[PDB]
Amino acid sequence: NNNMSLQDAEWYWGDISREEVNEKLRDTADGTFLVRDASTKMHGDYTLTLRKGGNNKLIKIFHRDGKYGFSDPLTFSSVVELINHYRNESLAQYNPKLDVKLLYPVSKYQQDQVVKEDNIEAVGKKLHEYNTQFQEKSREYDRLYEEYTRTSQEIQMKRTAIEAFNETIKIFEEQCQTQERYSKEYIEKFKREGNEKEIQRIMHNYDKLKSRISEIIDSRRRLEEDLKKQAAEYREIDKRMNSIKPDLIQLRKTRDQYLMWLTQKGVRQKKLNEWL
Amino acid sequence: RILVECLLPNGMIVTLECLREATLITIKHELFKEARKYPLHQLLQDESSYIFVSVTQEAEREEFFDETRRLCDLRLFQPFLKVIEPVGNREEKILNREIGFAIGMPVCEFDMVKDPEVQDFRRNILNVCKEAVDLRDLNSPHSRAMYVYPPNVESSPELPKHIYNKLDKGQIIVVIWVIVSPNNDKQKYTLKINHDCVPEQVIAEAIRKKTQGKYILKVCGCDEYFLEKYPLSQYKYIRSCIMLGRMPNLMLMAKESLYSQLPMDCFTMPSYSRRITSTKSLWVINSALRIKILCATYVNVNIRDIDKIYVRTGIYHGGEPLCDNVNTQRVPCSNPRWNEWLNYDIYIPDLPRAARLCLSICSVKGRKGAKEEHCPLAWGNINLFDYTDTLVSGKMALNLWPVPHGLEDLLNPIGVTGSNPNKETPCLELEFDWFSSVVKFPDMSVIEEHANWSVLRENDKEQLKAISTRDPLSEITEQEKDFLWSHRHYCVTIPEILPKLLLSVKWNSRDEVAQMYCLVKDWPPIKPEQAMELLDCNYPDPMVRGFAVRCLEKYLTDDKLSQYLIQLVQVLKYEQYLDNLLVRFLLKKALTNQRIGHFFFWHLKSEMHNKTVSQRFGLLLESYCRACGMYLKHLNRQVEAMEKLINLTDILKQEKKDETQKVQMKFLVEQMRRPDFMDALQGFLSPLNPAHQLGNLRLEECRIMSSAKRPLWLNWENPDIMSELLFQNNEIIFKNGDDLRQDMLTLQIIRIMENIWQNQGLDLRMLPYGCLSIGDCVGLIEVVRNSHTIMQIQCKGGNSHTLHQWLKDKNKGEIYDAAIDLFTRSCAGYCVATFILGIGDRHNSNIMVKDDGQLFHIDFGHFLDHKKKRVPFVLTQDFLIVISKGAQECTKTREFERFQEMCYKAYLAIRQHANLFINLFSMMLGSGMPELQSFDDIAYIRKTLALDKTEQEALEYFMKQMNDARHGG
Ligand SMILES: Cc1cc([C@@H](C)Nc2ccc(Cl)nc2C(=O)O)c2nc(N3Cc4ccncc4C3)n(C)c(=O)c2c1
Repeated sequence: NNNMSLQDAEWYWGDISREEVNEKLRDTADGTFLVRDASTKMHGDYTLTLRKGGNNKLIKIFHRDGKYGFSDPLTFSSVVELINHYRNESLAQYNPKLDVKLLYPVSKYQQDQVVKEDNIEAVGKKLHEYNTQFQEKSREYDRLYEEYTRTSQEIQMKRTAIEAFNETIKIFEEQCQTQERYSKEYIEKFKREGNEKEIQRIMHNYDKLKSRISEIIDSRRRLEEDLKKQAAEYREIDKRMNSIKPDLIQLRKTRDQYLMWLTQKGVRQKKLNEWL
Repeated sequence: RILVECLLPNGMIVTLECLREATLITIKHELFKEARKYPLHQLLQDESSYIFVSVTQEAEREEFFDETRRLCDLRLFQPFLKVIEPVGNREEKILNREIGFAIGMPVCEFDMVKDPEVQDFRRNILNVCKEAVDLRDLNSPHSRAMYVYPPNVESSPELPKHIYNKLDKGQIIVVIWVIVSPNNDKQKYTLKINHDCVPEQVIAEAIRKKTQGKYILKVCGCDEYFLEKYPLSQYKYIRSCIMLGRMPNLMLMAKESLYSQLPMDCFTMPSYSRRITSTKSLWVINSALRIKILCATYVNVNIRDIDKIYVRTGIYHGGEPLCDNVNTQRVPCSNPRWNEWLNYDIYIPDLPRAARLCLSICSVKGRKGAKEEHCPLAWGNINLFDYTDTLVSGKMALNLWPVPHGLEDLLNPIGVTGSNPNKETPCLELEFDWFSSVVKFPDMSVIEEHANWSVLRENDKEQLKAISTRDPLSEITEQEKDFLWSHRHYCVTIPEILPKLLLSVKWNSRDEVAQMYCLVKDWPPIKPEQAMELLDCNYPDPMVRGFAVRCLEKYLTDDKLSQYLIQLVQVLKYEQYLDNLLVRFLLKKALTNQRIGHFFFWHLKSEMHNKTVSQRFGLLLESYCRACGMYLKHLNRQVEAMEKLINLTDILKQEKKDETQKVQMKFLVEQMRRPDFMDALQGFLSPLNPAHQLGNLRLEECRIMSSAKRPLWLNWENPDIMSELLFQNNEIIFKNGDDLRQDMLTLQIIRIMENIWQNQGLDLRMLPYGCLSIGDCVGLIEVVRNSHTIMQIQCKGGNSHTLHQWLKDKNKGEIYDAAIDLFTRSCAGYCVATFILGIGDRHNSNIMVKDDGQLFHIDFGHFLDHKKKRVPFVLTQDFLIVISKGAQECTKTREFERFQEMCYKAYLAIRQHANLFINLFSMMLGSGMPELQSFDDIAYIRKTLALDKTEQEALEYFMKQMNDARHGG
């Protein structure tokens, strides 16, 4: 009675693509498996897909003259028997380097039931609820990703300008230290003998330097305050994108599971592109 | 027209005023007269022995040794100057400012990097640069002309016999011009010659008819030359006048006039060239691998939306895990500290030479039932060995990268390695176990000892042949990996099976990797089309990648290297260390051939806005631009002209965004009339084809288009003295706002398809026009002369018979039949090509048709089905009326049955070359294009080419998809 039909097994999936099985074994415990039809689309081939060691192993099931199995001594009556022989004995009996059992079958009726109410009057409305809420999120997500890269490029322009002030201020201050020690103890004091040279030539010059030196330090400080404010709004736009991104994987999964259990299976309906 | 503060060398300040077009000599001369009206002006000296120094907009303290620059070319930060005395090498400070202008960043920023891998690269790459300058300088001045004007030939001297039949008895007729009189006496000389004679035998007859060589042959209108000995019909010029019915026009110059326009150039070593115990083997450790996660500096998560966070790690060998991944414990979002040793099921001596650690910070929301919802926040990758073969020890800090848009996996094993150079980002602290010594990876004499330690006819040679000829993305089961690995000594008989035998190795086992190394060391070389597969992200091992680079350097010609230069620049992002054999090969080629060097430059330059690759690519641009010779002045003029157009079109996008075509089109003629805009944008080489030299702009014809992003139609004169034979106007679209990387790849594939069809015996004529990407969503498009969209022809001609009546109106009588067979052999190419690539939304705004009947498609955009991740063809009844010569029963004529035989033959010949097209897409996965992100996105090509079916079940799949796109709308 454990040898039921292969078409009613929970771990058998028919013809699904290789890239659609990679979305079902992604980050699962070593021992998860399912069976599907071989990629050639000749019937009676039945590739097994096993999760082991972080990878997805891919094992072929051969079909000599009404027998099944892995190697050339085919000694099983059917696929459902072969799968059950290894849900209790490890696969090391086939390949010693493949020491694992078939533990956690990826069932078809565990997650397909995630959708409910197989009416067509119901799921059409539940598809309309999700297709509106889903694409309203993407209009709120990809807007933030637009404001995010623009705020990133304006942070980087400001930080380069701050380095331009730091190099500019660094040459004035070295220019006032040569004004005095290079010139204002050995030419000013030496020839101070009742001159009109002091108050205009040296003093009036050096006092318009310091007026110019500090005017540079007041534009640096005004820019440094708009960078602190600009780097704070850049972390608030990165918090909001981290709380919208999780909500928007859940909607796509709860929304796509409707399109492939009522509108394509319960009824062959060309209204799905008309529902939406 | 600006006040400039000047800091004299005696502590005195001045306010000088100058006009903005003044050189430095002018302002400097004017400064030491205005300075004698100031107190201590007797300390100063003569104007010479002094120079200026200032700050630039890139935050650079810049010394202006080049006194002829002017006040507006300087890009100052603030308007001030300062006088000092000149300390430094003068000829060397001038070259650093030219190099820093070409690549877009100061060269001084490279000196301030402390990574010793970066400083080893800079002085060790100067060894390649010196061996090439000695090579393009060996036999002069001939070898110096071959560098600047290299032969544009075909790979193969044999003509396809369907091309040979267009030449009567293997004869060609050529017109050899000669300018004789001082007042431009243009004489012509029409000859008839065998298609395989060399240009010294063509000249030999043009002299007898006019009654070492002293002459060269040039292509009239575009300064291409025939300098090296080849059969005449192998140059792409003569080869393309045989298969278009046109006449070749060649002009007979003299060697002394070409050798004298070659400015001499010399390479001198830079400043940084002169500048600058107990070890345990990897295979003596005895312990598992373990890593400690200390803490994260900060993460931007809300407290009321996310419950916990944790760190997810894994060990990887190029995309595949070497063991199962390991999490940390879940902590609250406000206290990210773990202080935790993680244990891996990998044993230390079993780590391969290209292992990496891949980690992300992830959050758990859950909160609803049991199916937890996991989402990555930031990712980062680390090499476990460094570039000197040393296992990493001790504490480490790592700034992480933002998740790519459109990704939801938890790790990112395909991203780049290293820290985010931005430092106000999430920083994670690590700790690597210390084994009381420096641990090195073994050397290949120790590895060959181990192979010879852990170490007959058969009839299943037919299973090895079937596996050998299979797709590079075809499934491989566990039984075939066991079969491949056990017959590994007979696989050297099928040398093209090496890509499949490498995916059967266990890389987390050092016994098997040691046997693989000894087996690659004796492997027979393979075709360069098959060795390019070994250079994508599935083959990280450095012994495998050097085998691949050695097959290119023996069997790849300059013709095919130009064909494949886009893909060879994307696989540089996959190499794990800066200094490697692929980068030495590509740099050697670009310094011996300027046609290759031109496009090598622009492909790296357009990706400098990308922070994951900018330092890698910047160091390599610095090295090319330092040894490219006198060609750096031409490149500098193309960068100035492109930056003028980017600044101009930015004004039209955010200041005139709402105005009308009258007020905008007058602003444009204002801006372009200015005499500085008029010197940047006039007299430079075209980036789309550096043989086409642009001349005087034609302002009356330049216009603002009405397309999506409002590009620029621009128009130049061809300044050649025999321009009238070739074209006379270079018309180019400048577009700013569209990504042009999907179009470069589409237009490159079509040029490969056409070459497969030409070599089969078909003549389906494609039109792969020029397209180049110059920066972040900015590019250039070649314009085709004498062409109209289908939509113009339908409006000007006003119905379904409009196109056929237009096409008879243009050519009458004897040439109505050639216009119908060229529309038909063109429509069959773009019908097959657009189906295989998944290109949709074809309408009469993006299909164009010439006067002679030829047809082509433009403005592709999205190539694979990127939207859905039917809309029957609406022009079907319009092209049927053309194909059947305007008959009444279109879909039943003998002419429509020949349309179908050509599509079937063209579909089945591309399906025989499916591996070439799978690899060219595989090499682009890290490029960054949104359509092409995973190996799941390349699966579209395996469906349209019906690779899992047979050859008769595939053709019925093509006929069944074409019939569904029949009359439709
Ligand atoms: C005169 C004519 C006919 C057809 C199709 C409807 N008819 C056939 C074509 C070949 C063969 Cl051998 N037989 C048939 C048949 O109907 O018997 C065309 N089809 C396209 N397509 C079709 C398609 C499908 C999927 N993605 C992109 C695309 C672009 N173009 C761009 C065409 O110019 C075109 C032109």
